[PDB]
Amino acid sequence: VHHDGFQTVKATIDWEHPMFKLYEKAKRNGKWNPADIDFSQDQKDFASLTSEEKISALPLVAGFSAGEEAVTLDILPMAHALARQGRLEDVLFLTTFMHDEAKHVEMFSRWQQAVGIGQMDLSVFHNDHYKRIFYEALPEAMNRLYADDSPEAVIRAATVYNMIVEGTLAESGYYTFRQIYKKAGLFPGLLQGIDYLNMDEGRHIQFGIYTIQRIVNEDERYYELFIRYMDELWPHVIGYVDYLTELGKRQQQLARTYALEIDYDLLRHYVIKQFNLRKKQISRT
Amino acid sequence: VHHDGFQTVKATIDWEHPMFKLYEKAKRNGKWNPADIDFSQDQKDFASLTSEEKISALPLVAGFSAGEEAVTLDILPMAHALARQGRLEDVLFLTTFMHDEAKHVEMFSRWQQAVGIGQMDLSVFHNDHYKRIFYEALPEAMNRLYADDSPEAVIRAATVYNMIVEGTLAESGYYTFRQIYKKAGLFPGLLQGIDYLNMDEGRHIQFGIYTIQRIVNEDERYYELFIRYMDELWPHVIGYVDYLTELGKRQQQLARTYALEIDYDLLRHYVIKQFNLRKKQISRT
Ligand SMILES: CCCCCCCCCCCCCCCC(=O)O
Ligand SMILES: CCCCCCCCCCCCCCCC(=O)O
Ligand SMILES: [Fe+3]
Ligand SMILES: [Fe+3]
Ligand SMILES: [Mn+3]
Ligand SMILES: [Mn+3]
Repeated sequence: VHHDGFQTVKATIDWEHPMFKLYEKAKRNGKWNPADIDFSQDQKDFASLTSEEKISALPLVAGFSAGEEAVTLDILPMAHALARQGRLEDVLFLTTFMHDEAKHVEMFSRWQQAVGIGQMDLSVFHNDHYKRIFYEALPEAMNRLYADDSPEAVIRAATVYNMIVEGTLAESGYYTFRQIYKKAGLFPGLLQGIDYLNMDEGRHIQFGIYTIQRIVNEDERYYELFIRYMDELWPHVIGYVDYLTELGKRQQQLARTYALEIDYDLLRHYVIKQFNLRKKQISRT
Repeated sequence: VHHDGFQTVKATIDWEHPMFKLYEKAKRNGKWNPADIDFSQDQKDFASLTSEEKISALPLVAGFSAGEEAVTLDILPMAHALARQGRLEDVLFLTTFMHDEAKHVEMFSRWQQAVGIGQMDLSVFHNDHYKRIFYEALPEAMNRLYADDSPEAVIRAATVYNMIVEGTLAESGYYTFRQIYKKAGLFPGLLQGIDYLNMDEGRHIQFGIYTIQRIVNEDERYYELFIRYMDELWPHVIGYVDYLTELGKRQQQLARTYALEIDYDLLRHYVIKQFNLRKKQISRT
C-alpha cells in the first residue's frame, strides 16, 4: 500500500520515545560477534566426554537452537504490524531485535559445528509440549499480525514471544546453563555466548513489557487477556520443563563425573519464578 | 503457518553461502553509530548560510530522508518472502540490511535536528516522478511479495529497491553530495554519514545482484524481465534528476558564494552511468 507521508521529512524521530532509547542501548551494547568466540576448548570438552556424558547436554542445545531460529523468522510480523501503524521508533528498535536473533542462531550453529554435532539431528529432543509452543502457538500468534493487528492480537503475540518464549523459557535456560556448566568449568565459549544472549534478551523482554503495557493502559480489559494467555500456555511450558528434567534424571553420568549437584527441583522453581514475575511486570492500570 | 523443521537443528548454516559471507562482512564493517557523529559544525555552517543558500541544499536531503524511511519499511517483505522459502542465510544478511536502513533514517534525522530544520516539512521537494518511485512503485513491488513470491516478483522487487533506488539514485546522490559539499568544506558530519551510508550501500546492491542473478541463472527469460523493469522506471529516475537539476540552476547563490563549479551536466551523466552499469552487473547466462 502506498506511502502517504514520512515522519523524518514532516518532523523527525521522537528522540524521547522509550523504544528509541532501547534502540540506542541496543546499538551500544550489541556489538558482540559470534564469529569472535573461541570454541577450541569446547571441542576438547565435548570430545573428552563419555557417550552418555555427550548426550547429557544436547536436549538444551536442541531447544535453544530451534528456538533461536523460530524467533528470527517469527519476529518479522511484529515489525510489519508496527511499521504499518506508523510506530517508527519501535521499528528502529526491532531491527536490533531481529539482528540479535540472527547472531543467536549463528552462535548455537557455530558451537554445534565446533563440537562436531553439526550433522546431528537434535529434533528428537522436542517433545509434544515444545512443538505446541515453538512449532505452533508462536508462529500462529505472530503471523496473525499480517491480517489482524488488533490490540488483542498484539498482546497475544508479545505474550507468547517476549513473555513466555524469551521471558520464561529462555531466561530459565540461561540460568540452567550456568547452574550446570559454569559449575563444571565446561564449554567456556558456549557460556560466553549465553551471557551475550542473556544481555540481548533483556531488551527483547523490555520491548514486550512496553508493548503489552502500552495496550493495557488504553483499556484494562486487556490485562485480563494477558493473564489469560500466560496461563493458557503454562501447561506446555511446564510439560517441556518436566520432560527435560526427566531426561536429566536418567542421564546422570555428567552429574557424577563433574560432581555437579544438579538440583532439578530448583530449576523448576526458577521457571515458576520467571513466569510469575513476568506477570508482575504488567500493571493492571 | 507452522514450522515444519529447523536448519540449525537438522544441519547447520551453510557457512559458504555468499549471503552468509555478506552477513559476516556487514557485521565487521557495520559498527558505525549515527549517535557518535559530531554535527556541531554542521549547525554553524547551516546558520551561516543565506536564506537562498539554505534552500540550495534541502531538496537532496528531502529525497534521502524520505527514501531512507521508505526502504526501512519496504525491505521487510523481502525478508519475509526469503524466510518462508527457507533461505536462512539471506535472512541473516537481511537483518543487517534492515538495521543499516534504520541507522540511515537516524542519521538524516539527527542532521535535520542539528541544523534546526527538524520541524521543517521537506515534502515539497518530492515532485511527481519521485513519488511514482518511492510512494508507489517501490512499496508495491515489495508488498507484493507477501502474496506472490514468484521469480518474476522477486526480480522486480530487487530491481526497484536494490538496482534503481539504491544502485542508481542513492549512489548518484552520494556522488552529488561529495561533488558539492566536499568541495565547499561544508557539513562535515553529514559527509561523514554519507561515507558510512555509501559503504553500507555496497552490500545492499550486492544482495540485489546476487538475488537477480540467482534467478536469471534458472531461466534466461528473466534477464529480459530485468532489463524491461529497469527501462520502465528510467523515465521517473531521470525526471526526478531533471527536476532537482532545475532546482539547482535557479538556486545559484551557494554555487557562487563557495566558488563551486556545479557541473549539473556531469551529475546527469553519473546517473546515466550508474543505471547502465547496474544493467551490466547482471549477466544474461
Ligand atoms: C532442566 C530445566 C529446564 C529449564 C528450561 C530450558 C528451556 C530451553 C530453552 C528453550 C527456549 C529458547 C528460546 C529462545 C528465545 C530467543 O532466542 O529470543
Ligand atoms: C542533481 C543531481 C541528482 C542526483 C540524484 C540524487 C538522488 C537523491 C537520493 C534519493 C534516493 C535515496 C534512496 C535511499 C536508498 C537507501 O537508503 O537504501
Ligand atoms: Fe530474544
Ligand atoms: Fe540501502
Ligand atoms: Mn535469542
Ligand atoms: Mn540507506
